[PDB]
Amino acid sequence: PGIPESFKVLLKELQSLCLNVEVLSSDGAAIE
Amino acid sequence: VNFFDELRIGLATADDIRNWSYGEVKKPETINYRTLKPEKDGLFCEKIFGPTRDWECYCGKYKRVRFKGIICERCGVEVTRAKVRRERMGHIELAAPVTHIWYFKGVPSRLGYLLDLAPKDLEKIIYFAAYVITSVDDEMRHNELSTLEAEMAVEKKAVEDQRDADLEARAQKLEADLAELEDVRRKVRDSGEREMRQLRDRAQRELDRLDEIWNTFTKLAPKQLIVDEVLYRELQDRYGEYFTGAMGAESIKKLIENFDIDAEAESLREVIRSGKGQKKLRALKRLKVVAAFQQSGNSPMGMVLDAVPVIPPELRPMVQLDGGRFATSDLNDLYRRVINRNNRLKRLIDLGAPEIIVNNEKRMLQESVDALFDNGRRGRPVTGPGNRPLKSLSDLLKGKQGRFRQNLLGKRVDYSGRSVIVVGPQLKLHQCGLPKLMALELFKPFVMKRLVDLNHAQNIKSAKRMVERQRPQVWDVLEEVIAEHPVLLNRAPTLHRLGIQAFEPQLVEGKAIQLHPLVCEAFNADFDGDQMAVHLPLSAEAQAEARILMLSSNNILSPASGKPLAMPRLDMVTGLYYLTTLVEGATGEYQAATKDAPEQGVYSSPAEAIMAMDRGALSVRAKIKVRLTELRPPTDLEAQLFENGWKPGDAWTAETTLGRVMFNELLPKSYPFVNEQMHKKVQARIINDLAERFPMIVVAQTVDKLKDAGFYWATRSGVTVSMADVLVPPQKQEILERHEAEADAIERKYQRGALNHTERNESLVKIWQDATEEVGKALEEFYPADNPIITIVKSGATGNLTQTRTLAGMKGLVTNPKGEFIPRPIKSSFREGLTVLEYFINTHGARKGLADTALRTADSGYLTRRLVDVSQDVIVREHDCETERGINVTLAERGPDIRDAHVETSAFARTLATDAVDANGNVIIERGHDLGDPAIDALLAAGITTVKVRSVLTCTSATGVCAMCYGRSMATGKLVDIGEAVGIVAAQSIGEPGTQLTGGLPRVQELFEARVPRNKAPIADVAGRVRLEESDKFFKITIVPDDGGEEVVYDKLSKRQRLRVIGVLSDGDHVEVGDQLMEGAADPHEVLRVQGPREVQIHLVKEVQEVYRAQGVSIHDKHIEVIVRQMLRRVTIIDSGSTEFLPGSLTERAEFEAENRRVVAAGRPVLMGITKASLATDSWLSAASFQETTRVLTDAAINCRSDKLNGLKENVIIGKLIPAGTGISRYRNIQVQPTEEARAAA
Ligand SMILES: [Mg+2]
Ligand SMILES: [Zn+2]
Ligand SMILES: [Zn+2]
Repeated sequence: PGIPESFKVLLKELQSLCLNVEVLSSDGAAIE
Repeated sequence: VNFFDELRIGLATADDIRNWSYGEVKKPETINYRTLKPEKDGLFCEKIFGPTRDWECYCGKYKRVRFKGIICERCGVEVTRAKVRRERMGHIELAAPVTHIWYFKGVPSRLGYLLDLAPKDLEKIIYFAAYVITSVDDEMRHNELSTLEAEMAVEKKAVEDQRDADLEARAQKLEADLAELEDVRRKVRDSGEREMRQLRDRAQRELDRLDEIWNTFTKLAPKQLIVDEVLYRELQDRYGEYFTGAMGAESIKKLIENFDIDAEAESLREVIRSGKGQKKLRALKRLKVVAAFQQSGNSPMGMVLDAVPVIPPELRPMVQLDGGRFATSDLNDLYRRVINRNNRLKRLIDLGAPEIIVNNEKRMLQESVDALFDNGRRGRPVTGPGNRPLKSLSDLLKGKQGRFRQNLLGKRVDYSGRSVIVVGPQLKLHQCGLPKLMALELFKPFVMKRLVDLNHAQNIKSAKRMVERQRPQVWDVLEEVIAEHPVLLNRAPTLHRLGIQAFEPQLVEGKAIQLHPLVCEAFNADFDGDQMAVHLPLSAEAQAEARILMLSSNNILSPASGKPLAMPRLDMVTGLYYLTTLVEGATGEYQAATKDAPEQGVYSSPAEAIMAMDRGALSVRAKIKVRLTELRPPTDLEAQLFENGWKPGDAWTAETTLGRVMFNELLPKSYPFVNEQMHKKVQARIINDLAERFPMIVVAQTVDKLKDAGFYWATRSGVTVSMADVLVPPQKQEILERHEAEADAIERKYQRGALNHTERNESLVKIWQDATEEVGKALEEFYPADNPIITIVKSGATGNLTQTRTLAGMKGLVTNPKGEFIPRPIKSSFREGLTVLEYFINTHGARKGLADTALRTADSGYLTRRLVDVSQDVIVREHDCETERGINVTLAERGPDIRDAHVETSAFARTLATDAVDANGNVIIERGHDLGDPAIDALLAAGITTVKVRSVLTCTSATGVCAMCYGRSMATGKLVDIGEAVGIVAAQSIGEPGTQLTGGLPRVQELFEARVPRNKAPIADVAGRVRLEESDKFFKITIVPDDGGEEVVYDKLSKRQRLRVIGVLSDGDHVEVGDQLMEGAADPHEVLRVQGPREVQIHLVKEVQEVYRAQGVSIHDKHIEVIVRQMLRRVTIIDSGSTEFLPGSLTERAEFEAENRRVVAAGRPVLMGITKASLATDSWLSAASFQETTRVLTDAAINCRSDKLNGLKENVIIGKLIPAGTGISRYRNIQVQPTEEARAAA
């Protein structure tokens, strides 16, 4: 199981609220 | 990939918002009213967002799936999946920059605390009611101040010249007018004097304006407001190159551009040191927001928007209903209002309009974006149809119907059914019955797979059709498919952990779920219409989790007291009670005849006895002497007979009942004999002994044999209710009427005038309660043992002596809806039937009870919710952190010269802190033993009156807890596992039996929410001797100290609080600092500050267990202690601070200790409410999900804090495997290779 639409919608909602939320591990940053 | 360790936030910069966006919307249009298609370069636009239909352009040239990653030259739409319409973010380029409402209208204002100005003044700057000064070139002004001062002196000399000129010009005219004139003249003189006075006043006002402009020009600096507007209008044209100012957001952008965070942050660290007092607090409130922007990678430039982002269309959808009418979302109207005013502003910029209309349009735009981001925050909300406020972007996130709350915590699920439950007593515990018509659909793909695997179906579609049609061939396969493929059964409300359980689905014909009778207590599910929800776990990992963790057989023991929850109740209990219970004067009885006959009631085998029973000769409940082989005898009879060899096929004689042998035949081979009537408590201790001694499968099976046998014998028990069977006590006439003679007499005392109505009203209650008691007793003296009513209650199956008393005899006194008892009781059995009045009085308490149990479930649910959301993070992270600290459990206080009643809750299933030293010092047991009864009785035998046990309370582990400190897990019955979410287990364990209370749940939620009690009973501040002076209906308690300080005195406490019983407290006694003074509830805060954390840690447990102990429930302390821990993991800071810490904040203990050392701070212990503790977290997602999403999102966004996802409630929200059970790296990344010795032959 990858990522729920219930996360993506919250991510995109917070991106639409102009809150720059970004995903990254210990070494290397991830992409949406 | 689905692997992101952490989650960082910040503030969206116009650059990043542009980088996000694929196209720019630049027309105020949604969808064409005629054709219902998206409009070009507007909202919902395919070119910028994504295609309406899957692989189809707007114009309709490219509609094939074959090609991808190409833009159509005509329209400009890219041909991909439609799902991108719920992904590809848009943007809007604002002609004038616009600030975010969150960093402005937030309390306190983040921009306001950054730039240091009043929010009422900051409002005026943003909403174009005042100019603000951005950058003053002080040097060039200072260098050329004197020339401008001289110009100002000439400009004063000019208005002075004008002033004297006009006065001179007037005076001569008035003198001339009066001279030509000479009531008629004096009036004209006065008018002239008034006019020249007005001309003087004008010159005075002008000079005042010039001097004011000079003063305000000499006093210039950045972040300075102008109210007049004409002053700035004058200061624009003259002295314009020396400074710069503006009005709106561009001004704040220009202020942020001309800003140095380091110097500002540094100065703030000095201004706090300089002026210690009230202003230090304000400077320190100002410090935190500024200090945050330094370490933050994102710049505070992004606080203002040049471009604003646009949410994916699908989350603000315009879908036509079955007819034509639109049920449009509000966001569309806000975005429309914004893009309209943006287009109009851009058109006003293109035109070259005056400043006023542009500033007004910028105010309108600002208000539109403000309303878009937060509606009904500033002044009035935006409304469309019928005066309802428009759902904003932030309104998606906030509220009970918020994204965080509603649309993330509870969802609908596929591969899942619901149905009505029926009993399935044929089924083994692990089995459950599934309705075949449900099952068929519920496993449709799984059965399709096997139907394509077999040569039943030629292709998938024919298998789908075959299973859809319900053809005869499917049924032979569906069992082959369902064979050991478990299902998760749920019964809402899902209170406790076992409220979900996995089962083997046996196919049944019908439309009902045949549940197991034992698991009904594990669901709290009656068969009174109560539905259950089946879920099919699909993954191998899920299938495993179901099979191992939560398969009903594997978890017999509740995660509460570690008592077997799946034990026999209701019928089974009376069944086994009848089965095993002994009866004198029975059939085939043991006689032991003299001279003539043999002993008769003696049988070679249980087989023989069964044959003697089935044939009319032997009664099951007869004290017969049977010779057994397969069964193990009682512990005393083990020694006296064999004491060397065992009994796999030996022989020994037992003086029992056939039923007790048929019972022991169910219990396991090596389990010894019972020879006793099987009361539900006896069953409880037996299945407990089986649970602690034997494997779990032995318990699962033996309790199932007890179920089957129990039910089989429940029938032939003869437990049936009849008007004959329900009797009345024959003295009920004598005992009741006598209790009239005492009552009526009081009336005869009242009519004369001695006793008052209220004392009479109580004495009546006493008398009729005594009357109720007399009947309550007398019933059992009369009622025979075999009586079904007596069977049902005295087995412990169900029902109480109260219910039997209110069924037969009388209900007694029943309560009013206030709580007060009605003085005239129900003087008649339900068997006799109540009089209309006696019934009508009974209705009150019953409806009150229904109204209370209606309230209880939701309150218990909320308590459960809070207790989960506080201890959501508390897992077993490591095995052992190794700490000597613990808690000292009572365990036999002075004697026998004794066992505590609450050892099982307090001591049992825990690891020992210290080596069990005694008077001699022959340490019988070392630290880290699971504390089985042997240990407890060995420590009682050893001669110690206290034992130190390791607690979560005193666990030195930073993250979660260590396995050893928690103790033996109740679910498993072994040492707790190194990933268990003991937090949620404890939470649910505490939360569930709130429904089984009546003081009660108020006291529980009051104690857990850590509030000031309803009865504020103080504690002793200092230890000393008590002396009490009785004032005018008041207690003056003074405690004379033993140490040598000031005596503790109290004055104004109510007379009906009552003193503690320690005989009773009076003058001439010595009281401890620890103990409570008066009856009621000790304030936790008071106990914490006086007796430290460890005492209040015990006090909470003691005061929150007593309610369960009173209401007949058993929770193990450790569960409470996981909450009482999560409470006391914070400190309130007094002064010093050191690293920008605030006075009267809530900071975590471990991270505070790391700062406290200060190698190159003053914090006190605090006890906070579980809601406050759940609010106080590092993970912004959880805090945002709990309450006040805006407040915490704003506070977090500025801080740019990186969420580690150490907590699991966030991992639920983001949807990654949770850090607990089977999702921790040491479990989820286990590499299992098959052994070379096994792989060799293969
Ligand atoms: Mg029910
Ligand atoms: Zn096209
Ligand atoms: Zn530990």
